[PDB]
Amino acid sequence: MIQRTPKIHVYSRHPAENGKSNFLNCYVSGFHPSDIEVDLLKNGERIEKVEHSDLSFSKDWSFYLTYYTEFTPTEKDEYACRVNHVTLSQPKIVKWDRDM
Repeated sequence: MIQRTPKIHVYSRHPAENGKSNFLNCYVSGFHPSDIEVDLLKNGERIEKVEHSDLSFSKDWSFYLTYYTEFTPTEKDEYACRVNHVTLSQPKIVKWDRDM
């Protein structure tokens, strides 16, 4: 302890329009311990030049932060967020689904 599994939400900054630049965000929250590794993926390949907000902490939401990258969505390309953390037995991959 203390252990709490991350909760992962993947979203674009703006409603997505194919061919219009935007930001893909991966918001990871609710986790303990604070040590975490987060990648953003394009068709399964790691995107380089991903940034993230500073780690924050809430007494209610535990640790949280957001990883993000500029991107241009298309009909054809798959975007996802991959999270590694001590609570997870293997990396957890959450696909961006703009229709959620």
